[PDB]
Amino acid sequence: VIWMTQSPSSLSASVGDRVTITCQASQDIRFYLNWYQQKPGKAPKLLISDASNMETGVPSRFSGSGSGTDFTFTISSLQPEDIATYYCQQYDNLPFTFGPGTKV
Amino acid sequence: QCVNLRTQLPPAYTNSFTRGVYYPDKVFRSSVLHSTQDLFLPFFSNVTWFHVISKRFDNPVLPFNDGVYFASIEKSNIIRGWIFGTTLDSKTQSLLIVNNATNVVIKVCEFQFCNDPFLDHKEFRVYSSANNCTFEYVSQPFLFKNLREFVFKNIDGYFKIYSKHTPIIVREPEDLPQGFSALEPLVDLPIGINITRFQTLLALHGAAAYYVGYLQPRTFLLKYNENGTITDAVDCALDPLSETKCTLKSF
Amino acid sequence: EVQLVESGGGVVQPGGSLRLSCAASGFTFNSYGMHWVRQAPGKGLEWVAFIRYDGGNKYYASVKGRFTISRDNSKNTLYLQMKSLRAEDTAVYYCANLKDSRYSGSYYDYWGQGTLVTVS
Ligand SMILES: *[C@@H]1O[C@H](CO)[C@@H](O)[C@H](O)[C@H]1NC(C)=O
Ligand SMILES: *[C@@H]1O[C@H](CO)[C@@H](O)[C@H](O)[C@H]1NC(C)=O
Ligand SMILES: *[C@@H]1O[C@H](CO)[C@@H](O)[C@H](O)[C@H]1NC(C)=O
Ligand SMILES: *[C@@H]1O[C@H](CO)[C@@H](O)[C@H](O)[C@H]1NC(C)=O
Ligand SMILES: *[C@@H]1O[C@H](CO)[C@@H](O)[C@H](O)[C@H]1NC(C)=O
Ligand SMILES: *[C@@H]1O[C@H](CO)[C@@H](O)[C@H](O)[C@H]1NC(C)=O
Repeated sequence: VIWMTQSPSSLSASVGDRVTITCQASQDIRFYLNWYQQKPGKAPKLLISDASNMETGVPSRFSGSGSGTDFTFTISSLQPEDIATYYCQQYDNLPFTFGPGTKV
Repeated sequence: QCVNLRTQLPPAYTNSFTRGVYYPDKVFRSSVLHSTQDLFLPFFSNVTWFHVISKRFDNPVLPFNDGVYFASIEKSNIIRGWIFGTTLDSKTQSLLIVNNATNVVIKVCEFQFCNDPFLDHKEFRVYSSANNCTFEYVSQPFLFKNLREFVFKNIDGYFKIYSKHTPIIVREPEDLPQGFSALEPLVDLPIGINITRFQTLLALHGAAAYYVGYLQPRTFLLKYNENGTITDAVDCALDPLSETKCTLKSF
Repeated sequence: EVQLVESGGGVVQPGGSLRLSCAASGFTFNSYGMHWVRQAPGKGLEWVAFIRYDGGNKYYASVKGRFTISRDNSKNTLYLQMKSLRAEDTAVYYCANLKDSRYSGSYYDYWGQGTLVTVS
């Protein structure tokens, strides 16, 4: 079983600010990480797959990178529509696991 | 240069009936009923039906699972190749099989594939770049309407391709024809990569359609005639009647 | 359009049981594996179970030995049978098809709406 963690657990940022979220895996998962964004009352939406690949329809302001155990999710310029809880999920092996979640 | 060519439609389904049987090995047998266990497309299964009409061109990324049954019916030779891999990007090795007028080129490389790859015989617009290759193979082309059927298996590093080509009469429903035809082995490629997804490559410059099914571990009784040709088969896990036929070794 | 619909939620007593189901449409359900994920109020996402496209191999999370995953490809329906339910199992249960380049091979990511299960 692979442990997932995220930091900070919560962050405060204004519109136009740069926001970064760190995910860390207890084991090397190469490039098999998904990033999800969840708004209150809604199912999670996938933004990034395979560490750095953007999903179709996702705004260019979103990005991410990393390999092994240390991964980063970045918003180049925070919008009023980007207030959500962000989760990372590993699919390198079963069981699959989600991180604690970061509150923006 | 990658060119982004659409809407998403729901899949159609067709009735497989009795098709997808291939010669399990390279051993001559005749006038005998032989029982074997292998990956076969289940009898009377549900097969996904895709369309290429030209304004719609179905070419989604599909799962490979444990093996793929692929079939196509056309005249214009629109379907000319396949991509097999995992992430289908510069991070991993992928298998590219492309046919053309004179030959077939098979190579395994770290390809950076296009968002919507295709061939354009005014040239390859399948990938933007490629890095260090591990496998290369060149031979003769693999490819009333032409019915082409293939079976793609990936076992112990070997990518095994079986195929059959027959002419068929045109029927209005534009469904899968009934009858029994066994697929002979075409090529066995010692590649050694992990295939989990695949995509069909279409060539642009007509109408075509193709079908995708998935293989399962099942027991079959195969009937070999006087000339070692398989003419019939029983799926021993289809129904209680087939089960009895298999037990008693009788059609 | 692709739609995953959960049903069978409600309120049960501790030590009791409840069977949930998810109806799938708009895609080739019988070629894809499926996952169950739950989210309790005040908590993040928790993975529960996974079943392969052929209804063969099954994997479980905290729930192994109590929950059973199964599917019927002739009805396009995914099932989750929960036995010996505890207070800690109170959550909204989702069915999902998670994008996965290694095991299921799914190239698309789909989620349902979720159904609430309360144990008390
Ligand atoms: C296709 O989309 C990519 C972005 O994924 C872009 O870089 C490329 O220029 C587009 N192709 C054309 C012909 O515009
Ligand atoms: C799938 O196969 C079953 C037979 O087991 C059949 O009744 C059903 O209609 C098929 N599904 C579709 C979409 O045709
Ligand atoms: C077919 O592919 C081979 C090998 O790449 C090439 O030499 C040949 O010229 C191609 N034929 C045509 C008509 O492009
Ligand atoms: C050769 O292959 C390795 C992967 O084993 C890759 O990291 C490296 O960049 C490749 N070399 C070149 C020049 O692409
Ligand atoms: C292929 O899959 C097997 C089984 O999961 C795994 O052990 C192996 O490392 C994979 N190969 C590559 C290159 O990832
Ligand atoms: C076997 O092949 C011969 C031709 O060589 C043919 O005349 C005969 O009918 C075939 N037998 C069967 C059962 O097809």
